[PDB]
Amino acid sequence: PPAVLSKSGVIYGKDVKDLFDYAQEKGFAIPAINVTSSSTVVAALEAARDNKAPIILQTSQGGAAYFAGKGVDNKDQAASIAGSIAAAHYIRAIAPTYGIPVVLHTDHCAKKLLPWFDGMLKADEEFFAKTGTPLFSSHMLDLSEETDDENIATCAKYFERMAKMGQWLEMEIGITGGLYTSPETVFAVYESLHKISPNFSIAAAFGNVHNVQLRPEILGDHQVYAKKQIGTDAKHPLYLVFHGGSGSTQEEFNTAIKNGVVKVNLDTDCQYAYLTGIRDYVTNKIEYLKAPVGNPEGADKPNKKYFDPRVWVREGEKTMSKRIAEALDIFHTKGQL
Amino acid sequence: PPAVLSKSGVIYGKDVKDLFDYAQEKGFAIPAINVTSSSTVVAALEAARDNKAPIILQTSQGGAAYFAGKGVDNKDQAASIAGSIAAAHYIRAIAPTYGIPVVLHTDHCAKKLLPWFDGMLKADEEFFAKTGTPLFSSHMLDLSEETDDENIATCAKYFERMAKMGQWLEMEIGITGGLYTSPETVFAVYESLHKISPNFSIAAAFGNVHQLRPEILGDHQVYAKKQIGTDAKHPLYLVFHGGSGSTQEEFNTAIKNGVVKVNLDTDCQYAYLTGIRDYVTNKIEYLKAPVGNPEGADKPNKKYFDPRVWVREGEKTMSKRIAEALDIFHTKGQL
Ligand SMILES: O=C[C@H](O)COP(=O)(O)O
Ligand SMILES: [Zn+2]
Ligand SMILES: [Zn+2]
Repeated sequence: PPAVLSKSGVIYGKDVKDLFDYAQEKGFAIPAINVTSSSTVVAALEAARDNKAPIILQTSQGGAAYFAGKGVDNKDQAASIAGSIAAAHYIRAIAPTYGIPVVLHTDHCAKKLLPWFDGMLKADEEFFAKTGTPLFSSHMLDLSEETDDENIATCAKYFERMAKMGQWLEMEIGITGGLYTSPETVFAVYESLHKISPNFSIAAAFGNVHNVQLRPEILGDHQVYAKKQIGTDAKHPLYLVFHGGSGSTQEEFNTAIKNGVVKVNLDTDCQYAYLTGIRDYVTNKIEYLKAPVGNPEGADKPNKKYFDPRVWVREGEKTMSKRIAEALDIFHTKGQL
Repeated sequence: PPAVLSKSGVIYGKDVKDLFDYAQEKGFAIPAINVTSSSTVVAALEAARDNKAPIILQTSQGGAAYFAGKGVDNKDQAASIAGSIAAAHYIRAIAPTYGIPVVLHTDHCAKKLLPWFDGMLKADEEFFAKTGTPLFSSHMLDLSEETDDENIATCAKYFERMAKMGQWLEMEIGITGGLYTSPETVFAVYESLHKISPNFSIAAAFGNVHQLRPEILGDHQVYAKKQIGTDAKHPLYLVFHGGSGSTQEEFNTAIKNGVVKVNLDTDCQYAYLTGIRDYVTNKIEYLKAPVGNPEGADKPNKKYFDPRVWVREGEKTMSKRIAEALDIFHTKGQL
């Protein structure tokens, strides 16, 4: 067990790596939950603390923009940069309060959206200039719609800006430049990035879209390739990330983790869960009228105790946390702290 | 006009004062909203911007705790401290990009709740130690239930720790002694606090339990003029608590007498509910995950159940209601 398992709050640099290394070692993966509000942040932080598990909390470009407010325009990425950095502050401030270690990350960033990645890494650098630590734990680039050789050229240039602050980077690659992704194209990315820093993870195409069936076994192939191309004893010389894995079998997850996946993304199954408990507050339908709670007093009995947001929102957090709990069990992440 | 009405973000020290002076000068009160989540902060921060008016975002003891989480133990004020600091930072970071000047306040803190006020203050001064600004812009102390002597004294003791960081202090005073609140007892507050720093606000008891006699605020003002001899018809910064529900002309009489912030909570809580409750209308496309209307049970609810769509409805309704109230307070359009 490294330092991280006993840490509290968001984590950075080597610590991130330790965690992932640990993850591979004991054979669990860590859920990365998308968050859109302080409330949803809480929901997940609480789940992780209640289940003695570390957690990755990420914000997508939309998510980030929501942290900002849906009323700020995004014509130049302003909303996601503002939002993203405010979320990073809030997350940083509260995370320590739960007993666990947290990885603050950002989801899918394509070429089209590179401005956002600029803004965020702008802050990272100046935060590092003040604290000795970046704002976010990691960041992601999704340039899989471009060409493999371009794709890693943009990851490279970025990843050497990033390595100055020991930041982690995750990049996704698919079947385009020069079906599923070849053990070779994976090794190509590791070959061009590992020279810089070891703080990188890969999202490969393997029958998981975000006709084409899921083949987690391919991830094993990616490992046995680099293993041989480096001549290491290391079973898992790659840090692998599972996108769109929602609703798969338990043994699909198994083969993916045993094949060294350390991070599964959860997003829309949490969204539904969040709504689920707040929606069940349609059971206080007539109590959702301003001053008159029909049940006991027609129009002369106040219902501030029914419509206080800290009663019904909380009901939604509870059901979101519960579904995150299910996931911490499934990925063997529960009880590793 | 001073520097404040140009700036964007959260304000501190002298700039908080400048703001309040203008308030009483041009005859408007700035709405103090109680937020409980990034979401509600948005509603407030946006309705302010859209109406080209500044705003006060406040956090109550229970709302602060809600910003940390209802699952974090609060026996020791733990949850209210952490939540406050985290909300502080969030509002700090996001407020800029909304283009308004914002005062970062904490609501009613009673005697038994002083541990909370302690923790915030520690953080405050430790922030000041790194930035030459505190974390929070302003703070509140509700000690009304105590005897008025012990009220003013305890406000003093904290005020001076607080004045070292140019921080503002609001205090509540009632009918406890040591019926409405006397001009004298309010002046006693002034006489005791102006000795440390002029950065202090007063909520006084005038038939607003938590019927209305707003004219009494004036008496508090006339009186104090006498007792210091100054031209100024507004020697005091007064706060209107329990405002949700009074007539427009009550609010008007209250501004006359020099109130510069009107606390709003429960009408926003309902305003925020409204739009989300009105998603009792799409309940058949939000009861499953797949079962849509326009097809048996093989469709995508994802764009209906996404919280980004349905909490935005609520923030909108709350934003509207914040709008109404910043109009009636004649604060809409001072930028
Ligand atoms: O701080 C004072 C409270 O916010 C009063 O407002 P309310 O009348 O909305 O409860
Ligand atoms: Zn992807
Ligand atoms: Zn009060």
